[PDB]
Amino acid sequence: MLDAFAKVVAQADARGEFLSNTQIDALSKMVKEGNQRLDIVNKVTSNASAIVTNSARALFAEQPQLIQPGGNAYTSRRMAACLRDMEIVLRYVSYAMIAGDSSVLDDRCLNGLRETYQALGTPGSSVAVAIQKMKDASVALANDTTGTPIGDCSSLVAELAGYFDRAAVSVV
Amino acid sequence: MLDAFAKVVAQADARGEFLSNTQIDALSKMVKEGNQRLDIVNKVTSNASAIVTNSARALFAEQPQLIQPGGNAYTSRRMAACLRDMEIVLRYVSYAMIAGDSSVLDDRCLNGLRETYQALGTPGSSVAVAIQKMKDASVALANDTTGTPIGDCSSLVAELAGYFDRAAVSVV
Amino acid sequence: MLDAFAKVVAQADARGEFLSNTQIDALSKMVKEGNQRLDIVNKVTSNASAIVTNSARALFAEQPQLIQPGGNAYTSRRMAACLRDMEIVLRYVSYAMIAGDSSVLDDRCLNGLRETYQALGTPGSSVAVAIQKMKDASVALANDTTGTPIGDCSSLVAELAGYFDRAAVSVV
Amino acid sequence: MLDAFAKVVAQADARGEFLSNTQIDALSKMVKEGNQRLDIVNKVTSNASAIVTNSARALFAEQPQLIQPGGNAYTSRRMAACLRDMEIVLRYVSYAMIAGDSSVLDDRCLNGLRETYQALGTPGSSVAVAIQKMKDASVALANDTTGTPIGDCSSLVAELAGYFDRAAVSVV
Amino acid sequence: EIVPGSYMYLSPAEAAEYRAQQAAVSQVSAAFSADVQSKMAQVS
Amino acid sequence: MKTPITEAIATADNQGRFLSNTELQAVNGRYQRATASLTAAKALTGSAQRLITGAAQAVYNKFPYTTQMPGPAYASSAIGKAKCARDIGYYLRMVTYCLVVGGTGPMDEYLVAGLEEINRSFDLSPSWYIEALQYIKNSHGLSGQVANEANAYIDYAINTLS
Amino acid sequence: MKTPITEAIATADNQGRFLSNTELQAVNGRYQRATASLTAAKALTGSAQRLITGAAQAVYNKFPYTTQMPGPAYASSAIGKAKCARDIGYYLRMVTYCLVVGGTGPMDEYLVAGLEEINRSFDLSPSWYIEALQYIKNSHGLSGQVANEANAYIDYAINTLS
Amino acid sequence: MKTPITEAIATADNQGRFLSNTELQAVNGRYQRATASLTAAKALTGSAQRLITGAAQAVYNKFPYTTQMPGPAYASSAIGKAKCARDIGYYLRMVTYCLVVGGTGPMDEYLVAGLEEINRSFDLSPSWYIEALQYIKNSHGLSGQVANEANAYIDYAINTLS
Amino acid sequence: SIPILKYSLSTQNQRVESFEVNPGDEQYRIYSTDSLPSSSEVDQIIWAAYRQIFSEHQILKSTKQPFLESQLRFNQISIKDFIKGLVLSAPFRDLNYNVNNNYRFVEICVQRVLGRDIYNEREKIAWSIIIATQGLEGFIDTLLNTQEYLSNFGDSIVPFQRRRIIPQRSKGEMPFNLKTPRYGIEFRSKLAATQFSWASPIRRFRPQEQQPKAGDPALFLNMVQEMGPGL
Amino acid sequence: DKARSRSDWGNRNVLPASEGDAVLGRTAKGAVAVPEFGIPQLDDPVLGFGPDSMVDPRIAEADGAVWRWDAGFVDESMTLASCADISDEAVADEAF
Ligand SMILES: C=CC1=C(C)[C@@H](Cc2[nH]c(/C=C3N=C(/C=C4\NC(=O)[C@H](C)[C@H]4CC)C(C)=C\3CCC(=O)O)c(CCC(=O)O)c2C)NC1=O
Ligand SMILES: C=CC1=C(C)[C@@H](Cc2[nH]c(/C=C3N=C(/C=C4\NC(=O)[C@H](C)[C@H]4CC)C(C)=C\3CCC(=O)O)c(CCC(=O)O)c2C)NC1=O
Ligand SMILES: C=CC1=C(C)[C@@H](Cc2[nH]c(/C=C3N=C(/C=C4\NC(=O)[C@H](C)[C@H]4CC)C(C)=C\3CCC(=O)O)c(CCC(=O)O)c2C)NC1=O
Ligand SMILES: C=CC1=C(C)[C@@H](Cc2[nH]c(/C=C3N=C(/C=C4\NC(=O)[C@H](C)[C@H]4CC)C(C)=C\3CCC(=O)O)c(CCC(=O)O)c2C)NC1=O
Ligand SMILES: CCC1=C(C)/C(=C/C2=NC(=C\c3[nH]c(/C=C4\NC(=O)[C@H](C)[C@H]4CC)c(C)c3CCC(=O)O)/C(CCC(=O)O)=C2C)NC1=O
Ligand SMILES: CCC1=C(C)/C(=C/C2=NC(=C\c3[nH]c(/C=C4\NC(=O)[C@H](C)[C@H]4CC)c(C)c3CCC(=O)O)/C(CCC(=O)O)=C2C)NC1=O
Ligand SMILES: CCC1=C(C)/C(=C/C2=NC(=C\c3[nH]c(/C=C4\NC(=O)[C@H](C)[C@H]4CC)c(C)c3CCC(=O)O)/C(CCC(=O)O)=C2C)NC1=O
Ligand SMILES: CCC1=C(C)/C(=C/C2=NC(=C\c3[nH]c(/C=C4\NC(=O)[C@H](C)[C@H]4CC)c(C)c3CCC(=O)O)/C(CCC(=O)O)=C2C)NC1=O
Ligand SMILES: CCC1=C(C)/C(=C/C2=NC(=C\c3[nH]c(/C=C4\NC(=O)[C@H](C)[C@H]4CC)c(C)c3CCC(=O)O)/C(CCC(=O)O)=C2C)NC1=O
Ligand SMILES: CCC1=C(C)/C(=C/C2=NC(=C\c3[nH]c(/C=C4\NC(=O)[C@H](C)[C@H]4CC)c(C)c3CCC(=O)O)/C(CCC(=O)O)=C2C)NC1=O
Ligand SMILES: CCC1=C(C)/C(=C/C2=NC(=C\c3[nH]c(/C=C4\NC(=O)[C@H](C)[C@H]4CC)c(C)c3CCC(=O)O)/C(CCC(=O)O)=C2C)NC1=O
Repeated sequence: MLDAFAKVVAQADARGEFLSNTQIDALSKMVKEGNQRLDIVNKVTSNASAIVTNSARALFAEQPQLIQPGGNAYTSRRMAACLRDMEIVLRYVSYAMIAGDSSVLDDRCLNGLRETYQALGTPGSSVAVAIQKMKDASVALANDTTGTPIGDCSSLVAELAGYFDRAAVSVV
Repeated sequence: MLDAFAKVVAQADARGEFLSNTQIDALSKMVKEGNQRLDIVNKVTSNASAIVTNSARALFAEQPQLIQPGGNAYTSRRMAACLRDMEIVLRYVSYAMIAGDSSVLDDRCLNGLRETYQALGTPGSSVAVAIQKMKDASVALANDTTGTPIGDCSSLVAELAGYFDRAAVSVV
Repeated sequence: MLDAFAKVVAQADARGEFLSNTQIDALSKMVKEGNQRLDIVNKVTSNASAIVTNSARALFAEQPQLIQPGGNAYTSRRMAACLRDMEIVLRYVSYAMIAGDSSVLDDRCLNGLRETYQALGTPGSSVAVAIQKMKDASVALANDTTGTPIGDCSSLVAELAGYFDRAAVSVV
Repeated sequence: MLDAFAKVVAQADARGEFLSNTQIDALSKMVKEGNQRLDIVNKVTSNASAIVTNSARALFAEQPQLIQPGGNAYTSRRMAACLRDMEIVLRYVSYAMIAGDSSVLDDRCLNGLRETYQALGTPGSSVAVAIQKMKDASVALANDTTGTPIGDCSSLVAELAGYFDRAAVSVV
Repeated sequence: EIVPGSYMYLSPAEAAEYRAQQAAVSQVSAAFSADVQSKMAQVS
Repeated sequence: MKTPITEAIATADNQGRFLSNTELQAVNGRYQRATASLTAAKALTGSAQRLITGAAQAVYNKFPYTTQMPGPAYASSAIGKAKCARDIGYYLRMVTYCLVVGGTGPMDEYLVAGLEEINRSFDLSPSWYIEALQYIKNSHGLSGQVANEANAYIDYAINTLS
Repeated sequence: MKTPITEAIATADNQGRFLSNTELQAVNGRYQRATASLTAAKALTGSAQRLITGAAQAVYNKFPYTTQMPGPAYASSAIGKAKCARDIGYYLRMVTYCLVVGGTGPMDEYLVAGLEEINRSFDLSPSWYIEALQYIKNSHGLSGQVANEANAYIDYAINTLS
Repeated sequence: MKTPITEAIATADNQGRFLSNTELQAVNGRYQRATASLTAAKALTGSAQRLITGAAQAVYNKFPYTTQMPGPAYASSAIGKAKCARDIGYYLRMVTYCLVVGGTGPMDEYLVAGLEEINRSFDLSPSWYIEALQYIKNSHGLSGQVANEANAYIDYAINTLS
Repeated sequence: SIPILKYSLSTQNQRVESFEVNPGDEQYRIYSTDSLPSSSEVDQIIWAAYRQIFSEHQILKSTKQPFLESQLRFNQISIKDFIKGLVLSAPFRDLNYNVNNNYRFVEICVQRVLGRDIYNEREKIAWSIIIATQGLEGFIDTLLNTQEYLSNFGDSIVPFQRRRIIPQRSKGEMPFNLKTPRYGIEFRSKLAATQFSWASPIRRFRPQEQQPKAGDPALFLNMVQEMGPGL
Repeated sequence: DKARSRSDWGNRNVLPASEGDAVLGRTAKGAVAVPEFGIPQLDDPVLGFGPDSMVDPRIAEADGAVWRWDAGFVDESMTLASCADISDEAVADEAF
């Protein structure tokens, strides 16, 4: 997989180049954000079961057909596999957040997921609503200031919510 | 796989219903003629080798181009594979006779079998002739009155004839 | 796999026939040139590393963009996979020269190789240039008399040049 | 496998105790030794091909019966395994240096190595000679103050030498 | 000893036959030493 | 156990590798954060009895049926009250073991592996233990990056029970 | 199949290796033998119609119940007698196929694989075919190393039936 | 890529887990080292052509047969000197990639994988490139922890060739 | 005695060498009992074998085999017997074998036990008659006793998807659990409690997916949280 | 509404469509914005990244533009490269 420092090395090599001082100075701007990026994945990991079950509870309150007899999240083995899917997607968005780009999310999670749900009969447009409810549960948690020094991590909040958007358009 | 009893249950669970009183009474009618159902698969199993080898012998008398050179049943390996295909299909019809429905016949035997014979170059219409030659051979045994109390099994024999007929249209 | 002799039997079994007198004498012609066929494959495998490393060196001087940055044989692993594939192709061509037909070359070397190269971005028309460079580096060596009794084996060299032409058109 | 921090935890759980302040303050002394420990491991891993090759070449100089025809280092497949066995032990000693205790040296390298060498006929006393020649080749390198701040780290070279004695008495 | 890792275990009769057949090729490397006197203008 | 040191060795032994700068930097990140986590384990150890008796009382205020309902699963007898404060001490002890080691290794081996068969058999409720661990998170009195280290292993135990 | 040429390619391809002199010495032993194998395959083909009817009449003398006992598995009808000589000709044809290829390659796929299920299902006794093959071994009329190659594949088919 | 970041994601994903503090400390140790490791890449890039044409001349001093002996594998022509200084710059550029990434990622993918098969086929002796890397190891001019980062990747390249 | 029928090979990644000394982050974590693991590390071998044979979605409490686990912890069975014992287990027959036919069950067990894809369609046809005539117990024994299993994994390594990513690339072949789920397009129709087979995206009158434009004040929001110190 | 809060990144807005709409500091994906070009090593026609040095295959998966769900993935099944050259005379005369 690639991280954000390995994505610039692969672009540079493909043209047989060194890295200029302008490119190095933009990679040490990525290092200085290093402790605020680690606080964001720590807040998502530490609350990871309340992200998943509060947003699954919300998903069936407003789409109650999914848990009725004949639905897809009916019959508790399929209920447990439904919550497994939300923890899986939340796991790889957490991986793509420390890496700095979404390549481990793209080929280990999202690659072939839309075609998997069509072979199972799972509503892939309702999985995207499940990802979108974990999106703002995780954003409201990362904007929350508890346990953190004063300062700024607002360009990183917009980045974490973009991996949740990429995961949600790849499944519809 | 399902039997006749779990077929009603799996259909009732997708509606979220209990079974009605006319569904329990239609199930207890299967129990009343359960001894005559077991006498049918006792006749078929006990002569299962003679059903296969007599109907295969009659298939090549009337289709003598299967065992000419170039034919699909010409070698030692292609001919013994024709005999075991008849013994597989005759085995999965008797699995559908004690179950009550053709759910083990469709899932384990007939699913994707027409496309397999098309990939092998096996003439699928002649496999249907061999299944129909096994149909009347085991119906003639099912109507035998030896070692049984005399009664009416004619609705059960017409069900066994429908399992061989389903296998013969699912293979061409 | 089949060789040349087993190919003739496979033609004759499908017609259910004994071999004729002319088919026997055509087979005793292949036995007569057996020492000239064994002498070719000995000439090719004894120089097998030099066929590959010189036909590659002529390819990168003719198409120099393959070793420039971004080129398909630019890194030490992409350079070593190029010399691997030429050695694989030359290996199965040597197999098809003692057998007498290209049955092992089609099944065990070429099956799906064109679609493998399209998915990689490897230029399939450049792989065909490197196989034709291995063709006339092997044909020129098979026509060399140093070590062999003097005689004409030009029909065998026109057969070896057809296995190289078969793999060259089956890669693009 | 365990490190030194989990060695003191596995012993406190077996008596159901919290760690006392003395065991905590003895662990934070190991933390401030941590930069000097990473210097020793870096000094070995960057000279690893010359630790193996020189102490091998110094072993077949004073023991020429090993590489004489009939010896247990003749016939380069056995010579390649003697160089692998030297590299394996030096690898797992440097693993037990960053850990702080030899639990990874004991199980996945040294458990069953006297038993293995006695099965093959390898002279296990000559292996102990080779292990003690990589000991004083890397004790001498960890005492080298090239590119380090000059402080005192004599207690960790007496620790690193002990893991080489542990592997040398375990094969004889 | 042939080379320091390759050896010949022969009987004391047949070890004379090994040494007196490579002195029987030492009289033809005394004869291709006159291939250096005719380095130029050999077969004219 | 899963420590940051045995997870750097295992990824280097899987590759047949000597310890490169990928692995020396990872062990160095353990040694940097070990100053903040060795004072969290020292401050949780020294105030342990204040935390155990407090966290067991926080279960009794929240779920007061556990002191009134008869039966062996509940803290209604004096035997069943000492078995509760025993269990709170087990969870607090594993958190200090993870702070000195770094990484959720001691409680993955001693506590969470086989825990659901214990709670199912003896009819213990995992929401009793979440309420006890949420007291210790709010009452350990740490601050800064010392509280950040301690709360990261409290929340691991809650996520295995939730 | 089981040509010596394909049984030399299959060992070199398993290691992923070129053809060494180990394989070229193997194929050279096929070519130094094929001057006797191809004179035996032509001599059996040119005397086939004498050999089939002679071997089919020999099993009627040894086992006379085949021409008398009713049932589809016996040579009492004209349908059963034409299928009996058909089977003798199938054994002689795979013998002459195995001589021009070298080694028991053609008769494995075409005659031996699945033979035991045919004789069990249609109730054909394998001792009828052994009596027929013992006639051909006695009176093919060959001698020298020509007859050694013919009896090598006759006795292979006897060993699979016995 | 053998980044400390992608090695942390891989140990978490091996057991299907979220990223705990075991893996966040490996990422944190990369950031503490990334200051000295990025000033080394800036200074090696700025002295690139000085170090490349110097290290090429040091190979022609120690191995003067490489400029005299005829053949395609040697630097005895104008093309062989252009391809020789191409290869010094390849080894230098991969070192600087490892300094901006952290850990021996780019050197393993782009340089070391398949190097032994190339140096055997084209008859390139690996002792030339060891001499060229020992020049850069002595002439980059850095000191402190900045040279300590730089030499750890010059030494890693020498251990692969040796 | 009915040998298996012959099929043709195909070009795949695992048939050919990667010249990769020093593998990277895409090396796929050998789990072996040849490294003498402790109790905490034999739990990781067991979870890796459950993930490989079952899905991640079938590692429920009702699925785990507690007695097959304890015979591995006492060195009574090998990892090849753990993998065989998971395929012949009652959860695997119920959730996977009963909702596939014989041809799609072969390609599940080739992908998950051998760690490679099928060569062609005729390889599914060739192996599906080992199931129908000998059962699952005979099919998994002739699949674990191939030379493809004993050379790659032996008898003490958990299988893995062999050679999924090429060493330069960032996008590799699809993982075998996302490529082949529990049941396919047949058995989907009505045999697995399913309706309507597709769904349009959810409509709403509060749009929820508005893309920001170039003058929006949240793109400059950066240092809005707090001003930097100094003078 | 505009993206105002850092709290509404999870609630309402998704991510910048184009890279000119990125956050103050970063690219469209969210990583830090680094200049694409460094110093070229070995400026040379025959040996060096010339104009016709073919593209890295690992430049797209490193981009993340090969995966279909990411915005960089352009599909060329409907672009002009997939249309037949009419100047080819084999294609004109057949299609006449
Ligand atoms: C062990 C794993 C591990 C972590 C979890 C982090 C934890 C962590 N974060 C910060 C430090 C910080 N963390 C934040 C983050 C935030 N503050 C806020 O108001 C926001 C709510 C939130 C961002 C979303 C800020 C703003 C700083 C310090 C200011 C700065 O670095 O410029 C520091 C101290 C660095 C310093 O002193 O400069 C540490 C150790 N680092 C690690 O190594
Ligand atoms: C476990 C072994 C087992 C079996 C193999 C079957 C066979 C079987 N069937 C019946 C019992 C019966 N079997 C038949 C069946 C038939 N009558 C006909 O005229 C048809 C030829 C044929 C149906 C095709 C009928 C009609 C009865 C009912 C008895 C009766 O009507 O008098 C009985 C005796 C019990 C009784 O008298 O009711 C037995 C042993 N049942 C078993 O328990
Ligand atoms: C065991 C290993 C083994 C080998 C490596 C080969 C090599 C080999 N070739 C020949 C023998 C021969 N080889 C050749 C072949 C050639 N002569 C030419 O002038 C061309 C350069 C080339 C054809 C491409 C010819 C023409 C003969 C002699 C006539 C013939 O065999 O038809 C012979 C002796 C047989 C004879 O004298 O006829 C041998 C042993 N055969 C083997 O059994
Ligand atoms: C990324 C990888 C990495 C490293 C390689 C080390 C590198 C390193 N070593 C030291 C610092 C030191 N390193 C050593 C070790 C030694 N000095 C000697 O004279 C001996 C030869 C050798 C021990 C046997 C000593 C002794 C000090 C402290 C100076 C002193 O008191 O003598 C420091 C300064 C911090 C401190 O003072 O502790 C650093 C960064 N750290 C890392 O993070
Ligand atoms: C690591 C990357 C990865 C992903 C993402 C993944 C997804 C995945 N989800 C699956 C099933 C499932 N997915 C769902 C999910 C849902 N159903 C709903 O109604 C909801 C809308 C939704 C979530 C709440 C359900 C119910 C199943 C069970 C299908 C079944 O067996 O009946 C399956 C079928 C295999 C099986 O169940 O054994 C796969 C492969 N697998 C992976 O390996
Ligand atoms: C789902 C349960 C199931 C069935 C029923 C099944 C059948 C099946 N029949 C097959 C072949 C075959 N089947 C036949 C059978 C016939 N051809 C004829 O001419 C006759 C009409 C007919 C005999 C009545 C033949 C000739 C072959 C191929 C043998 C060969 O190609 O060598 C094969 C290919 C395997 C092989 O080559 O041996 C399968 C998988 N497989 C299954 O998994
Ligand atoms: C059946 C026998 C068989 C063959 C032949 C085979 C080929 C094969 N060649 C491959 C790659 C390759 N093939 C080439 C070859 C070339 N590129 C060029 O520019 C040249 C024109 C050409 C040869 C000189 C290169 C450079 C790679 C891998 C690197 C990449 O494409 O990214 C790969 C991808 C996996 C890997 O790289 O290891 C396979 C599977 N596989 C097989 O199983
Ligand atoms: C758990 C990690 C691990 C260890 C520790 C290990 C040891 C090991 N060393 C072996 C052989 C060997 N080891 C040596 C080493 C030596 N012989 C000498 O005379 C010298 C004194 C010494 C070299 C300095 C030799 C020559 C062999 C080959 C023995 C043979 O195959 O006959 C073998 C037999 C397999 C083989 O032939 O390669 C094993 C299993 N293998 C492992 O996987
Ligand atoms: C180190 C890892 C570890 C854990 C986690 C552990 C838990 C554990 N708690 C137990 C019982 C118990 N735990 C409780 C605790 C409670 N019930 C209540 O009502 C209170 C609300 C709550 C206290 C907070 C009680 C009352 C029992 C006795 C159950 C019984 O005896 O049936 C038992 C049964 C045996 C015994 O201790 O007597 C185990 C094994 N044991 C371990 O070795
Ligand atoms: C190429 C390899 C090959 C062999 C070996 C082969 C044997 C073969 N012999 C058969 C029948 C037969 N074979 C015989 C032959 C005999 N019975 C006797 O009593 C005589 C002693 C003996 C003659 C020597 C008879 C009478 C039948 C008919 C049996 C029946 O139809 O039930 C049948 C059943 C179909 C048919 O041909 O009518 C096969 C498949 N088929 C093959 O494709
Ligand atoms: C990015 C990683 C990478 C490396 C390391 C690499 C090395 C490399 N060096 C090569 C050739 C060469 N390398 C040299 C270099 C030298 N010979 C000498 O005498 C000098 C002492 C020495 C210079 C230090 C020469 C002369 C050739 C041409 C050899 C030939 O074409 O046969 C070739 C053959 C193709 C070519 O470039 O012409 C490769 C693949 N390629 C890569 O992609």
